[PDB]
Amino acid sequence: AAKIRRDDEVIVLTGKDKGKRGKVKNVLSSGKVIVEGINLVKKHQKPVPALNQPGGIVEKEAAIQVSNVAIFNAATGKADRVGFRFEDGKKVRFFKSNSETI
Amino acid sequence: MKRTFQPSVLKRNRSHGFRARMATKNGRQVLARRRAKGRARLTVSK
Amino acid sequence: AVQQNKPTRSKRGMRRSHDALTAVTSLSVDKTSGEKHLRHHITADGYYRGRKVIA
Amino acid sequence: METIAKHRHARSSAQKVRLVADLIRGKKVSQALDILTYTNKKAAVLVKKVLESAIANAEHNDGADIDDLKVTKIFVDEGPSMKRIMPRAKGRADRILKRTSHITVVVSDR
RNA sequence: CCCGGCGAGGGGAGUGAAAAAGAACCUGAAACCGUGUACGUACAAGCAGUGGGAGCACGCUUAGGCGUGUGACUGCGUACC
RNA sequence: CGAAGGUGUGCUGUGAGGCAUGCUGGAGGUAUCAGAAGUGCGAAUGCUGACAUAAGUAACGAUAAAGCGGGUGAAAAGCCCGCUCGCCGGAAGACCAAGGGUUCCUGUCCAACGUUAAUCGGGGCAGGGUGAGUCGACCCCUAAGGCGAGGCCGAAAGGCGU
Repeated sequence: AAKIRRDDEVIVLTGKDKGKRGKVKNVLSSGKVIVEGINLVKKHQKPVPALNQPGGIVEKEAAIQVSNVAIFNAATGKADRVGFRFEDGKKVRFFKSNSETI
Repeated sequence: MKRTFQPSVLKRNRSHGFRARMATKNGRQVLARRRAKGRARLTVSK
Repeated sequence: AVQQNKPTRSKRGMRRSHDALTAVTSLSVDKTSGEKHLRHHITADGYYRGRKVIA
Repeated sequence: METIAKHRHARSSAQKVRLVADLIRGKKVSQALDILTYTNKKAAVLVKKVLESAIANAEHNDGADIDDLKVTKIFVDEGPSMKRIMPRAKGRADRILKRTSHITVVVSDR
């Protein structure tokens, strides 16, 4: 299974945004994620008469490596690691610092 | 001045075609060699 | 007939020492319109020596 | 202040463009334009366009005045060549070179 | 945004640690071709250097020197395998 | 807090060489003592790629031939329209087989191709166009010749023939 999933809360470990927090928007197959408000870029966009769209300089998000973020533990206020286990008949994830189910 | 190549499709096919190659034991050896080398075109026939 | 030794860049330059172009000394001004033109030629608007010749 | 303009990959030989480039080195811009207008060579059109581009750049990007400008530098360099085949007698083939040049013009107010 | 043929090509603005990393895109040697500066060169005969040697330009100066570039005139001197 | 590689400068040994440092470059290098070799290039009318000279020199492919006005266009000797001149006419006119395979028609573009310019093209890009009981092929019949059930012959492979 996968340790990081869509609609999670994460904290950034490396790069120019080291320390910030956000929500995971979607997961790509190459091993990257798009987090909200993180890793912003300025694109010079050309206009197109079709679709009724003008040009301009736009700010958007860019993908970041999955192993550069971590799952945030609100109880402790810190970064954490993820483990797997079976509870009733089904698989679940759990925090390794305090052994609590997610 | 008349030159050496003077084309004719019927003669081309009767001289170097697939069925001509198959009709004799040495022609099959030609085909086997060409298959082993891996040619995209095996004979002169379309 | 062909050379026996390869000529040098110095010789290339010496031969080309007679190839420079010459610029026109001066132009002329028409007495009515004020344009510049080649002497003894008409202007680009159609004047010569003060008179309009071509429409 | 110095302003540059360039034409890269021009279809001509550097030896042929240098003959025209030599005419306007160190002149005022009005005098140089007058000289170029009455020279019956193909390289003259190309050189004139480059000079006009340089003047417009100096007007728009650096706020210069046209009446104070001089042609402070100018040069021509050799570019890549194209290779072609030309047949000759008795089944022999020769090689043809099609040469190109880069043209650079610098104007200044000093 | 600007010159140009609603071109090819370029100059600004902007991205980025870096644009002589701009798609003919890591580094970018040599043959070969140009622009600028200093000195020599239009009464002088040959493997083009080597030994001697004025004059000019320029940098230190411990004001005594010295270093670097060029080189009029003169002895000797017919490449390599 | 700058590795290999590139380019200068200063010192040093009898030589092949060594050491230090400025600028460029942007991630690798390797003491000492031992061990192994695809271990040192100027020549072989050597092998591959790049660039010179002669030189802006020869040449631009039948001596049937051109002139002027208007149009479009950034630009017209060569493109479009008009009037005149010239050349072939048992062909340098018209229709086919063999061979080729979209070169055919309309719109749009001028980098490369066109031995010059090109607004033009058998060039680039997109769209359209080939309608059969009687024309041909396929089909029925055989020539020269080819293949050939059984058959005759030949170490094998194979040869000739009803």
